Amino acid sequence: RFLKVKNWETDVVLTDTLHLKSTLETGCTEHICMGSIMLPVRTKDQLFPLAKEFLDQYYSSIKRFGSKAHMDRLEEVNKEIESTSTYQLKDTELIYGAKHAWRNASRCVGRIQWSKLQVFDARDCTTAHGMFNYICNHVKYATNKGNLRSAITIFPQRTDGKHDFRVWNSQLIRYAGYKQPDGSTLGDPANVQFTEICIQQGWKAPRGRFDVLPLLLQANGNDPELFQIPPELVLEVPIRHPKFDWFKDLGLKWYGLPAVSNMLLEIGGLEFSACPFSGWYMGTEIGVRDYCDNSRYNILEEVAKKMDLDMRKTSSLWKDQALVEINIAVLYSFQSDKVTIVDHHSATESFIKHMENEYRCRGGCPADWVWIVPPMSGSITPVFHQEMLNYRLTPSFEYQPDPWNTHVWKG
Amino acid sequence: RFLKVKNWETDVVLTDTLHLKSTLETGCTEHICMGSIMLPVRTKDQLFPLAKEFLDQYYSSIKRFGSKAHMDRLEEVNKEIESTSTYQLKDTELIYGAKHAWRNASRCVGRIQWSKLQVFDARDCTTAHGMFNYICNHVKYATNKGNLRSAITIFPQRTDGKHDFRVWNSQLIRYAGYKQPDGSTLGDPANVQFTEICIQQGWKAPRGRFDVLPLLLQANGNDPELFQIPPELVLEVPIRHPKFDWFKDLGLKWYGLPAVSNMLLEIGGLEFSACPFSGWYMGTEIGVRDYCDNSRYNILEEVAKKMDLDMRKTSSLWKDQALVEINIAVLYSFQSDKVTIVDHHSATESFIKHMENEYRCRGGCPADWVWIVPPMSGSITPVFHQEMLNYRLTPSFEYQPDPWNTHVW
Ligand code: HEM
Ligand code: HEM
Ligand SMILES: Cc1cc(N)nc2cc(-c3ccc(CN)cc3)ccc12
Ligand SMILES: Cc1cc(N)nc2cc(-c3ccc(CN)cc3)ccc12
Ligand SMILES: C[C@H](O)[C@H](O)[C@H]1CNc2nc(N)[nH]c(=O)c2N1
Ligand SMILES: C[C@H](O)[C@H](O)[C@H]1CNc2nc(N)[nH]c(=O)c2N1
Ligand SMILES: [Zn+2]
Repeated sequence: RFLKVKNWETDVVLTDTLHLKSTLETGCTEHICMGSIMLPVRTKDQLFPLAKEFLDQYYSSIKRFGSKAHMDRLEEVNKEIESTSTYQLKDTELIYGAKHAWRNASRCVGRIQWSKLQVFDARDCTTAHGMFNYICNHVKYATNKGNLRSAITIFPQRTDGKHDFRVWNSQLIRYAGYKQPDGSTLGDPANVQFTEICIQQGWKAPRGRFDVLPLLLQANGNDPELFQIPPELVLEVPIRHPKFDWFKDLGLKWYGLPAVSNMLLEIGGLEFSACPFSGWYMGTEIGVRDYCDNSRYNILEEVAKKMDLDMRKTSSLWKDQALVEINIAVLYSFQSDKVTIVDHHSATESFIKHMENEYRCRGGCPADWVWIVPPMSGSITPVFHQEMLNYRLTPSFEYQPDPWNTHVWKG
Repeated sequence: RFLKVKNWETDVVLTDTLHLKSTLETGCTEHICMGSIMLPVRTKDQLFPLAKEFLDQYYSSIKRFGSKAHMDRLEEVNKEIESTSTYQLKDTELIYGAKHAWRNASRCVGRIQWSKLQVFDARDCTTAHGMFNYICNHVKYATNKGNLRSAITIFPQRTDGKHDFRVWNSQLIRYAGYKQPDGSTLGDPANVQFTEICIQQGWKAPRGRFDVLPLLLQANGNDPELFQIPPELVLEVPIRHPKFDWFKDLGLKWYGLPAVSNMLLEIGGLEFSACPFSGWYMGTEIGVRDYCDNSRYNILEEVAKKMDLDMRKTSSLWKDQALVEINIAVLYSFQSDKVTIVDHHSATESFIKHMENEYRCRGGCPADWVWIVPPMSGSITPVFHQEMLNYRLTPSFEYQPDPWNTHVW
């Protein structure tokens, strides 16, 4: 079976055959679409078919399918599974797996860059202190004095689910959030629950609006431990506006390195529960969502006030006007400080080129429209008019439950 | 299988049971989601269960499920179908069916108004001249001197596919589009082929930027006919900006009445191929899409120029800045001229409330996130953070082929 997608701005029609290689499920059925739903101990029984499928893909990509090297590897992995109940990936396989997990990430608009991923092998790690060291080196490498470089650090795979490696932070660098007695929130409302866990684990909180959170790191199923990232490793950018001199007086800043640390990397049935990865920001992530979401810093009001906008009726679009200015400031600040950032126009344009390239050389590109279209100015970016097919390929990044909900405490 | 939807800005959770009523299909499977795809002659057999399903929901809605009246009507339609190979809706059923087709339109953000629909029964129409008359009356009623009122006009149902009633226009009111020898396009580019069909069918084009297109009306399957809508029925709004005086110099205006005329209304298995319906605009439909789409009026660059913005790099967000000002102007203009319009903030907020209402009194609300979220400022509107379930309920509005691709001329 063949499937078609149309760009309605350009009438370009592309043909998807890659969706045939899809195994996992979407959540949708013939009678319902769950396209906008945010989120819709493995045995040797089901593991070798997963391993075989991966190795078949791996050896196809290196043009050695059916070779002796391929057949021996399959033999080797098989024996290791019946004997040890799991198996170990070779370095080459790990690197391939991590890159393709990104390549397959249907919600990621930045995938033109997928083949340029620095992979750090941390599978020899054994303790939280070792985790801290590996993560510090990731941050230094990735940050590169403002010239950001994509990277991922991969900690040991799950075994019996009782000895998981986890990074308890949702991102390596994030600001604290504090609920005040009067109901107000200081800092980042998104991080209030995590901030509280940290504080309980012994963190002494500065209680400011932009405090970098400590790392809470769990090795081999043990209780997590607290570590402070050296401040010299945490690159930050003061937010100012190119025409509005009062904007700096809002006292806003943000960190340069987006590094998500709570997802799970699946490769050939193996599960890597600690695998922090990082790239660079698209401006709207900070300027639209981080700053202007009602449930975050929510600075629309103060910015609209200082612009002296008609905030009485919404049909004055004061909200819309402030939003643009805030996003102008974020991009201006990052560029002025020579910290890698990309605007949503550039990024979406790149994605369309990526996607077309992928349809031609790969037979498709799974893509989640709901997530790919930017949170402002949707239809003046070229992905808005682009039809997309969403399906799940492996290797993949998956969601996993927050560890504090599942962890068995040692004491 | 009793599904939940969460709002991530408020933690409000709603439970959907209405989806289990759904009949038709979405285009998705467990292995693929087609949620962003734009577009994914009935026998005696298929007709009677369809009629039964409809009459069942109708008599439940008036709390007379399992009544003599119910069973009698059921038997009456049953006999008429066996006999005539089709059937006719009672007036009350027709009004119910039309209101619920709107109610079920998962892509429509304006559905909080769904039960205040004025239904004009035009099933006695026989000619294009008659169609023109019914359509002029619709337009005048809907427009109401700027105080817009929702309305639908329903022409005779399909019979054998050879006697279809069709409005060939996509909307009752739309501006012409002409391609220049120079290369570009004057007027509305989306309407370039239709503007040509009209001329190709006999229209005399003034070749302006805002020429109201003629109606092309097809009755009983005959060749369609051109009719000019009386200009005093076409309410238009001159577009000016509340702070930029040079804005008027652009020479922009739009029409007040959005009236879509190329869809198909399905009730109880019956197919109404001509059923123009109208409401009032959400501001972004004109200012974001109509004015700023690249394959439309595409005036973004011209506007930014006049604002002296830095158009050298995309990261100046000059497009975004212009986009907002244009949309401020559209709203300002309509509001100034007392022509009904709604901004995307109030409309999306209205929709969340409608959702709340539907989950409470009905058990759910089919909704297509990809279309409900406005084309600008998405995440600062409350629908962005609202999970939605999309499924197809009947009665419904459906797409149908363009007539010129079908009509045996
Ligand atoms: C290099 C520049 C990159 C840019 C500009 C970028 C941009 C984005 C954006 C804007 C999102 C939506 C997230 C949100 O709105 O909160 C996203 C999602 C995502 N990104 Fe990328 N990204 C980049 C690199 C990477 C890398 C290096 C990886 C992994 C190695 C990655 C993996 C993902 C995944 C898995 C998602 C989906 C998250 C989910 O399913 O919820 N990205 N990206
Ligand atoms: C009264 C004010 C109304 C408002 C503000 C409104 C708003 C909207 C908007 C913004 C769209 C998206 C269309 C686009 O982006 O091109 C839409 C779609 C739609 N509207 Fe409404 N609408 C209104 C009334 C109505 C009425 C009266 C009907 C029918 C009786 C209707 C039926 C539909 C349908 C069927 C679609 C989508 C068709 C599809 O592709 O499935 N609307 N509406
Ligand atoms: C590597 C990378 C770069 C970037 N600019 N944004 C990301 C954003 C995410 C991301 C962030 C948040 C969420 C859920 N709110 C889902 C995915 C993950 C990775 C990213
Ligand atoms: C009645 C009404 C009012 C309004 N403001 N917009 C509409 C927009 C539509 C519409 C327009 C186009 C399409 C297909 N692109 C689907 C639906 C239909 C009816 C509308
Ligand atoms: C390809 C994509 O589905 C297409 O551009 C859709 C997306 N969302 C939309 N949403 C609305 N409201 N109206 C539209 O015309 C579209 N177009
Ligand atoms: C409910 C809805 O799916 C949710 O708000 C999504 C919508 N699209 C998104 N798109 C991106 N890029 N990031 C997000 O966090 C979200 N949130
Ligand atoms: Zn779907």
